[PDB]
Amino acid sequence: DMYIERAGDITWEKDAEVTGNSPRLDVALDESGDFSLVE
Amino acid sequence: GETTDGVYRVMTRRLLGSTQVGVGVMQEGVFHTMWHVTKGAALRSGEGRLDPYWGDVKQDLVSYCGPWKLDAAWDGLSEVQLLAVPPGERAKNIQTLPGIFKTKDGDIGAVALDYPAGTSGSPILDKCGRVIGLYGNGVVIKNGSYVSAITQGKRE
Ligand SMILES: C[C@H](N)c1cn(-c2ccccc2)nn1
Ligand SMILES: C[C@H](N)c1cn(-c2ccccc2)nn1
Repeated sequence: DMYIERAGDITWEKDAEVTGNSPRLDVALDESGDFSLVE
Repeated sequence: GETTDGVYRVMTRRLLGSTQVGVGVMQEGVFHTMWHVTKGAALRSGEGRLDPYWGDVKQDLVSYCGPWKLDAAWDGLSEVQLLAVPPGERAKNIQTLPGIFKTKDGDIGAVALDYPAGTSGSPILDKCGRVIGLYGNGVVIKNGSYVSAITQGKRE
């Protein structure tokens, strides 16, 4: 029996922690909604 | 139940203790999450019940109480923020420049941020605070790290 609990407002935060790269990937999406890498 | 707009954890008491299986967005009286978080099951908000209204396994999305309301799109140029809601941890904004998933049917933004599976459903926002999609459906790349699509629905 799943239930929900509020965790916050949806807002943009100025000076938030900045991380992560920006990869460009070739991918395929199957009928089950799974992504896979194409090579 | 609580119907105020915002980000919410999706919990279950079926497993050991109370386990967070994902996250979602309440907007205009509709709750939005990824299909793999709930599997389309009904949800509780206090004493209230939220019933599924629309869903699609291939898009990996589901809406409750009404049709999908989120329609903002990544501009393809700017940094966005993941509003990560990890299990047992405070909501925290993470800013990043998305990469891209290139597919036979077009391209979509992707974020290269690695969080526990129970973070799935967390919203990705633009500079105006609009939700441009949900985090949690993606791929595992060469070094074992994770890259999520920016998954957005269609507003009918
Ligand atoms: C190995 C897996 N991709 C993972 C989980 N976590 C983590 C990050 C934030 C909060 C809690 C846990 N960091 N790596
Ligand atoms: C083009 C549109 N902005 C879009 C498509 N999708 C999508 C992602 C994964 C699976 C299915 C659909 N997310 N946004």
